[PDB]
Amino acid sequence: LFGAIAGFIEGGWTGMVDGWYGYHHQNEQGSGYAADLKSTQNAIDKITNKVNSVIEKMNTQFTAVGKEFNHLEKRIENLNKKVDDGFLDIWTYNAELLVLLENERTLDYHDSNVKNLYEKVRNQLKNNAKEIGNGCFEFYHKCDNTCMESVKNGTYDYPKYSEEAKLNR
Amino acid sequence: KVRDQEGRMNYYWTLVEPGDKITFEATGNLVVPRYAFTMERDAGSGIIISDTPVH
Repeated sequence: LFGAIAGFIEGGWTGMVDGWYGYHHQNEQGSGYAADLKSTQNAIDKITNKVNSVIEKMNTQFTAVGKEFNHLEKRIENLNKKVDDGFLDIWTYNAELLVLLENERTLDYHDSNVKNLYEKVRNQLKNNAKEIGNGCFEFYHKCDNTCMESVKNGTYDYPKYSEEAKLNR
Repeated sequence: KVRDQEGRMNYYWTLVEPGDKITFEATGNLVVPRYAFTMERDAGSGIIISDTPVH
């Protein structure tokens, strides 16, 4: 558990439907939600592969479970009952435990993605912005739409607003 | 008495391979075949005891 979902970001966004993780920006030109295309796409692909691995790895053969035994073969019938119940027990335990573990893995995967996104933005901004606590950064300079889409792409330009941020600090 | 029958009738079955022959000898008490079933068998399956309709 990496302390993001329910951690330092205590809420989710319902107006954000284009992705799973992303940004909410407020500048002079406006405010809005935008998804992180790369992280969302990677997460979608990984979860799709996960579901397909859980489902399709199960191989089956043509089986005819169920046999008929007359009264003088109560031992073979009991053996068949034993075979059936053992398989049922094994498969029940395996299915329940696999789902229980895999749900954990998925939730921590999402938490990790949110935390990593936050870390990336933070290491891009350095001291040109400040961390207010709820997952937001207040810019010491003026970041317009171009600067914001630069942040949401990995192409921030710290030695372009370094002087303005130093003056406003 | 079962079905108002004091006597009984045992029923036997056999599978004859291609090229083989089946011989019946009898002084009495024999219910002879009238129809035989030429069959070629699959891998295997089951029997379902249900009242569900067939579609």
